Amino acid sequence: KKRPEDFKFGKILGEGSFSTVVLARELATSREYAIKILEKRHIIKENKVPYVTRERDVMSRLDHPFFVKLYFTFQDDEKLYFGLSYAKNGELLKYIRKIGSFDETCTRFYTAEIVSALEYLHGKGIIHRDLKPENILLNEDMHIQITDFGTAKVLSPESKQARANSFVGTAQYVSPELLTEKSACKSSDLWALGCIIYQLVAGLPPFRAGNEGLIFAKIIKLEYDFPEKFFPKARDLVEKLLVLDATKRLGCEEMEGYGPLKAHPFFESVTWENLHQQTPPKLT
Ligand SMILES: Nc1ncnc2c1ncn2[C@@H]1O[C@H](CO)[C@@H](O)[C@H]1O
Ligand SMILES: [Cl-]
Repeated sequence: KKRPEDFKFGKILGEGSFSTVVLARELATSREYAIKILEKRHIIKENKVPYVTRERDVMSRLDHPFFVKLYFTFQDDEKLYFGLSYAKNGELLKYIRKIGSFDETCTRFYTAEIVSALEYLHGKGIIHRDLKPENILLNEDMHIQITDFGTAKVLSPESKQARANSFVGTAQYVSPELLTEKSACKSSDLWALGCIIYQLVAGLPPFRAGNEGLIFAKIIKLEYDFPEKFFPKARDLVEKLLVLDATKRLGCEEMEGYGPLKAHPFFESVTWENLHQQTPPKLT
């Protein structure tokens, strides 16, 4: 069982409302980790214990190359520590902001990685519920590392559960069913995927406003438009994801899952096997 003194801490990598992520080196192994550190008094006082427990439980189930890995947890009297893989290149969002708009090859490659990751997650009966570029990190090789599982949901196989009732997410990416029916499903992540693909090409997500309520109003009306130049096959894909009826989104269980989604013409040139070993295209 590891202890804080087993590590040398370096720079702060980021701060959440209830956490601090610090780069660390484990002394006995020289391995680098991103350690997420939570102050127990704070999580207790602010009723965050279920989210911390959820993050550990969900991440403990994942072993796929496109996710941040949870290697260990420990605690001392004041803090809880999650030892995570270090995604050296940070948030996908950073690259969208700086470049403005990904070319078609880069859009296709990163979309394909996200699709592969969602296929794995949904095959385990897990809904992410907060998929967005800030939560898609990049490792040293520029492969994706999806993170932020405190708001994810393990659907129960015993009850063949399909819907989740907690109200979580981020306004720009939240699904219409969560807003109108008050539940999410695996397909809710496919709505977020559609928003992300749109954002990679257009530079901004499709439902956008300076107030969350204004965004909700547009989501539920499917009020969005495409910029005049938008890769046609990518537009077709987005139009097959941003569908109000969650049972009609390409990739969802009612549409027979990931096979038909991976068969979409936008992905004709993708080699799905060993995608995590392919050299990503350079982002320019
Ligand atoms: N495993 C990680 N590797 C690198 N940076 C991270 C990691 N986890 C979180 N962060 C950074 O810290 C912030 C707060 O969690 C994130 O938005 C991200 O920028
Ligand atoms: Cl930004």
